[PDB]
Amino acid sequence: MNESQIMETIPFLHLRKKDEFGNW
Amino acid sequence: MKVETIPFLHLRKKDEFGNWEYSKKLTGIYLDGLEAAARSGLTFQGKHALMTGAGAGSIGAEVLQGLLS
Repeated sequence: MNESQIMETIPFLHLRKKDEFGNW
Repeated sequence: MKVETIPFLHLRKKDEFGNWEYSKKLTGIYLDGLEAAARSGLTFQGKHALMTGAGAGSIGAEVLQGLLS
């Protein structure tokens, strides 16, 4: 909801899934 | 290394990873004018605007009267 206040690797080839907040 | 809420009406900004995340900075600067409007109003003097879809009884219809005032 607010990443701004709060705050190895990624494949090259990866799948994704959707968040409650439709995010891949 | 406090309860908070989201403003029903907020702007956003894009992350490095093109994400539209809630930006209080903007949501503020907007909502502020949005309030300033409800108070002392808001002028469009001198402005020219084109509007399509301003049918009778539509959102456009209202926005029209807006700019017309």
